[PDB]
Amino acid sequence: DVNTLTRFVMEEGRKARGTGELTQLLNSLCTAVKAISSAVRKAGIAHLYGIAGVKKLDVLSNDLVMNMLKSSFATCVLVSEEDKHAIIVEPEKRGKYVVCFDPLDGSSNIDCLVSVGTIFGIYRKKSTDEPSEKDALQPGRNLVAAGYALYGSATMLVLAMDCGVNCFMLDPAIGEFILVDKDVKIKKKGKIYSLNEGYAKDFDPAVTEYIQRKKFPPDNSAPYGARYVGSMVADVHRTLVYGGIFLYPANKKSPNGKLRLLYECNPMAYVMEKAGGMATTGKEAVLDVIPTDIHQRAPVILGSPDDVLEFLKVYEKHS
Amino acid sequence: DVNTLTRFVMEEGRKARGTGELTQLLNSLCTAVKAISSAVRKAGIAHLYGIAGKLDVLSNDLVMNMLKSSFATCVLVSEEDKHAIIVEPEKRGKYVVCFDPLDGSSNIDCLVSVGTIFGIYRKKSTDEPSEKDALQPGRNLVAAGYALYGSATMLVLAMDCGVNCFMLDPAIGEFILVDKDVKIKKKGKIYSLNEGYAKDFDPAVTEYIQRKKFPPDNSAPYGARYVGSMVADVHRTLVYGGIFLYPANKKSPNGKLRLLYECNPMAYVMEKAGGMATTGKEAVLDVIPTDIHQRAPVILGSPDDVLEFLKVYEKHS
Amino acid sequence: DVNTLTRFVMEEGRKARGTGELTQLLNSLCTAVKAISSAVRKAGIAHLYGIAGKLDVLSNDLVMNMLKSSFATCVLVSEEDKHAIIVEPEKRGKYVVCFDPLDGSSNIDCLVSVGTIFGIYRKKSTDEPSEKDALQPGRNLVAAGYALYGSATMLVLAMDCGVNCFMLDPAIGEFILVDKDVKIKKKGKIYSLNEGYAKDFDPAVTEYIQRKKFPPDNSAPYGARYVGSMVADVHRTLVYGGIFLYPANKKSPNGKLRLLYECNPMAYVMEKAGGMATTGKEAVLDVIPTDIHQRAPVILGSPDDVLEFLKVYEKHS
Amino acid sequence: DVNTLTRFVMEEGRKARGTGELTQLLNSLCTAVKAISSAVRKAGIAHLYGIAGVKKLDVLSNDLVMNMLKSSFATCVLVSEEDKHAIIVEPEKRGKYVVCFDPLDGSSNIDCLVSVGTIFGIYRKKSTDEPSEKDALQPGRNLVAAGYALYGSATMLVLAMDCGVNCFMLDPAIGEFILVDKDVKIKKKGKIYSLNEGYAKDFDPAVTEYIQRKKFPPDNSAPYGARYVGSMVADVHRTLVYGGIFLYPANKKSPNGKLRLLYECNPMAYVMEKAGGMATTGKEAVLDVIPTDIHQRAPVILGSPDDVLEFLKVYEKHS
Ligand SMILES: O=C(Nc1ncc(Br)s1)NS(=O)(=O)c1csc2ccccc12
Ligand SMILES: O=C(Nc1ncc(Br)s1)NS(=O)(=O)c1csc2ccccc12
Ligand SMILES: O=C(Nc1ncc(Br)s1)NS(=O)(=O)c1csc2ccccc12
Ligand SMILES: O=C(Nc1ncc(Br)s1)NS(=O)(=O)c1csc2ccccc12
Repeated sequence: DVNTLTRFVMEEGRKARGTGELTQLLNSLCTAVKAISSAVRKAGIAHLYGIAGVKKLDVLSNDLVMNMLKSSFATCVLVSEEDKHAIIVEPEKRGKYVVCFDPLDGSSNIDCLVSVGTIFGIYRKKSTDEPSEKDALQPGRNLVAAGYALYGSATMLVLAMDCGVNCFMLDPAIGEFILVDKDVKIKKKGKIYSLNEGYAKDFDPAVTEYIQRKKFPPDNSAPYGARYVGSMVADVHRTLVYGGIFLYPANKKSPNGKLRLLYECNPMAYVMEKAGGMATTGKEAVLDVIPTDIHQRAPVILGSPDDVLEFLKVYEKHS
Repeated sequence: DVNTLTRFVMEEGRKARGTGELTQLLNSLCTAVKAISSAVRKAGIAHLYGIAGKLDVLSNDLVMNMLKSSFATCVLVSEEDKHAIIVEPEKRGKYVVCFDPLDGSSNIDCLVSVGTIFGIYRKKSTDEPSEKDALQPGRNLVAAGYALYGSATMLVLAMDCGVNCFMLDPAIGEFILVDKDVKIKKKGKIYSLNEGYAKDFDPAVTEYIQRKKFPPDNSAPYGARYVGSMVADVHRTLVYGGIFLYPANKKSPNGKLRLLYECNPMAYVMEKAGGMATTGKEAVLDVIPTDIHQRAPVILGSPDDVLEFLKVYEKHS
Repeated sequence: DVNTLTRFVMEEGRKARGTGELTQLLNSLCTAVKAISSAVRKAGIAHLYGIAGKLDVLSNDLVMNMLKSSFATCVLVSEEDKHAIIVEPEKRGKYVVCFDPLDGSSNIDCLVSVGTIFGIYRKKSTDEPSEKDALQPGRNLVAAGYALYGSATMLVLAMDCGVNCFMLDPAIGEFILVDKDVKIKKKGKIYSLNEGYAKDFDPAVTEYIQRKKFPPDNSAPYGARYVGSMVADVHRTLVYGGIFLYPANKKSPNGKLRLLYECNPMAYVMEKAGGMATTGKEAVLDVIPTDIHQRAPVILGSPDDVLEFLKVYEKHS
Repeated sequence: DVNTLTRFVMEEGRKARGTGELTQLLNSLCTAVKAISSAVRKAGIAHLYGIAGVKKLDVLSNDLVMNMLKSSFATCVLVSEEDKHAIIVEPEKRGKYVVCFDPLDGSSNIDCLVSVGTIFGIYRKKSTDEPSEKDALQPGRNLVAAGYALYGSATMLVLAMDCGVNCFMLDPAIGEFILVDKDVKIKKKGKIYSLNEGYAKDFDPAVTEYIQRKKFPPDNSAPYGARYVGSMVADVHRTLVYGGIFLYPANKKSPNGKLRLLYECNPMAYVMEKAGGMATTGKEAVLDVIPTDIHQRAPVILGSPDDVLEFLKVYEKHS
């Protein structure tokens, strides 16, 4: 039987007898994602180039997510890559969830039409205090749902919850996210490694040795292939689909890495763990880091568990 | 003034007082590309999954049928077809087209960018049309380019007048001219290759990549990007500058990419944009092919980067 | 604040603390309507005409399959099906839906506006569901409305909270709330019927129409409009006011339009918008049906217009 | 073999060894029609209603046709329902054709989502004078091409030339007009009449009798059906497809009718004649009226020849 994202979530919600607020949030998020997809694919660009005689994509994407979530009546605190401070939803619109998101990840290189994406993580507000930026400082372990929209060769929404990870393809003919992969699990071990090797001169010695083993295996196994889109959503999604390992690790110049914990590392860590994968900073699971700043950075190494465990073996060798 | 692909080509064609055949070919190709884009973005996927109760093959059929019915072609070479396709006599025209209808589709399971690559030749021999008509060096190309099905769909068209970039507006199904007479940066800051073959690299590639990571002149190291889909990687090289490499390795001793419908079209785009494209030993466009699916090593991109690689290549004889 | 169909319905349902079954129903039907709109606008027609080398039946399949799989329905009555469809046991919910999946499609050859009409009832007994559950008077309707596939696609939804109009935005596949809690004009200036059947008119219809063309009170004559597709004509009546008639005559004592999935949903929309809908003898919503495909006369629209017609009808006993 | 509008016109042009200017014009007009269709179907309406936190359609349609034709390098004089004076294309953009068009016919009732359309008629400039409004004052007999786009349940472009009338369906998934009905001809006699009978009180006596014969045939044969969308392009297209008669006739209050000769009546008259139908004012062929004002009105009666002849017989009975 055919299934859609909204029908799927409604069915899960009715099973669990939830109030519907999470369903309202996710449906609102999906409307935003469809509007982002339409703009990213450049519908209406003819009008910008004078066919009859405004916002940058990252600003528009942020406004779409912000406005659809504010008006969902399901959220109270919103953290965006785009905004220095947490956004507090006005009282008459307040609901129970905190949402951290990157509305258009990878858009810095969108001039070359690289895949881009939207990343989100949804938390339940934990106290009855007046909503504040502190409501977003939860460890990823507290996530209620997380995932990403990938605006690639097609548009796909990957949604992770306690019930697992499910993948929905946007059918642009009808504007519906169609369930096409149910309860997906990552391969126990992959054959692809993904990181920016151009910065090898700055690598931590453990990263240098680990990548060297992928290219020059000590036994007679085949060396790993390399892929690095440079857009986190594309690279993580390939890691999910094909297995393997993705790294944006710490080094001496960047002791906490470069990617943002709240709306890049944690949601992808959560997707990976719900798919049977792993996500580490090198020192601990990404989902166990307790944040102190909504824009703080974190190292991240994630993907197939055998690959992440092997990296942890090499990392500990240099510790 | 706004411009579209078809209007651009008609205006160029009328200035040169051509017969119109190339315009008919390219307009037919653009129709196929729009249908490929629609399928790649999964329009109608709900019907496959039961709402009412093969992509590379479809892409090949769209290009083949649209090019056959244009009356502008006589010989068609596709990555999907073991032998050259000979257009039936009543539909025969003067052009030969080599193409990859959906380049990179082996990894489309992960929604990697994909694309269509094409190169267009005038039939040069007066013999009955056959597979040998597609065996001309890339230097003979009349037009070449690619459609990139990325975050948006863009058609890059290279001709003697230069390189022009057209964005597909899906709201109206029109390719809009957005970048005119494009030129690649003289030198870039990104290198692109599958470093997983580092064990098999010849010493020239090994040294060149080492120079990118550990620059001898204390300059900033290059960043690395490798999508693994040639159209995406080459299009980034065009837009941002830098260098793309797919050298030979033990699995691919004559290289991996196909000369006729991957290396030559991209090499032609690069050269028309003021860039370079070499096998290491010679310009890609000077290779005289003997087999329609033969492979070639390729290094291409910004001229200062390709020249720097060639200096390293010369150091190793 | 922007609003969409699914979000609007979820919010009403949560206020009323409903179980969610009606929302699952309406969301599934919306998915079907978007697939119907896409096919009606001929998306993909190039493939039927050979680029790579039924509509009313497809529409029925879309509605049937989305409602069956909604887990919200148990009995489905369609203009397309001789008997009621009984939803298979594991998929059963409490609602009965009568619908016309592509009303007006007999004239779709000329691209006349077409539409989907629906009315939703609660199951009548806890017995095994059967066709008898569809034999309720329109007064029992829980929700009703229509999608109009016109110059744009619009879904009109009537419930106890009133009538709301949602425009399909094809760029994102979302129904946008654009007209809230609509009320029809008290009196219009347009009458709508097939005057080609004047020879068969009941004398009251003849007299009423004469008053529209030759007003006794020296007011302006009404304009005439008759698309011949019920959804288009009824939607114009809602938006602009006036009167729509498909009345009984001596040859068709019960009219031509179907009571369960044409007249009742439109009468319910009309009454929720402050208009009226009569057979001439009684309110459409008060007819108790005995056959799921039975016909009904219908006169509907602005209250002053319908009351004026009813006064003429009473004049002729 | 599949055929599209642009491919069809290129092939006719190459056969006849034309210069290509008419093809550039028609291709430019097609681009405008696709943009009008997208706006008429309300693509992007979510943005007007606040999804992220402007012109009327008839104004936008006029700007689209005007700008695409100006920039086609194929035109010198443009007459539009929207503009009091003819537009004279600036010298650097001038071509040889004069175009009269109604960019969005029927839009007065678009609030109720009635079918609307674009009507066009194309003339060759006849004089060697500097271009002026006078170049648009040619009788419809001089038309080089004419037709219309109907934005109905689907979008269709009907194109009439000397080779006949051809119908192209817009496939929105790919933005191409697909040839679906070749060399179309109207029925010799139909069963539907089309006019606003609400104004019967003001009818010319000939119109009153003809309509009386349709509803009460003297031979007791079956009456005609009635249809009147009130949007000229919708009513005329149904007349072409199903046969019958469409009337917007003269009366004493409107002795020249109300529809406009240059960009409504002539193009529809030209399509009808190329399809083997008829189009009369009552007194003369629509295509033979020599206009003196670019916005002058004409009565029009058109459709199946046997139906138009019967109207003309009744019209003459009433001298
Ligand atoms: O949505 C609902 N209930 C509904 N009742 C009627 C309709 Br219709 S949906 N609950 S929830 O929003 O909390 C929710 C959405 S997924 C999920 C998974 C586990 C637990 C709860 C949830
Ligand atoms: O298209 C035409 N002629 C036309 N006449 C009327 C119309 Br309308 S198009 N010629 S061509 O096909 O050879 C062509 C297409 S780009 C280009 C660039 C250089 C030389 C020739 C060409
Ligand atoms: O949908 C729900 N409740 C929901 N809970 C959570 C989510 Br999320 S939706 N109830 S209902 O289906 O009966 C319904 C839909 S409109 C309407 C109007 C009046 C009464 C009931 C209804
Ligand atoms: O377009 C062309 N010639 C072309 N050359 C190359 C290409 Br490619 S098209 N001629 S025309 O514009 O005058 C034209 C368009 S339909 C038609 C019908 C009859 C006579 C002329 C025409």
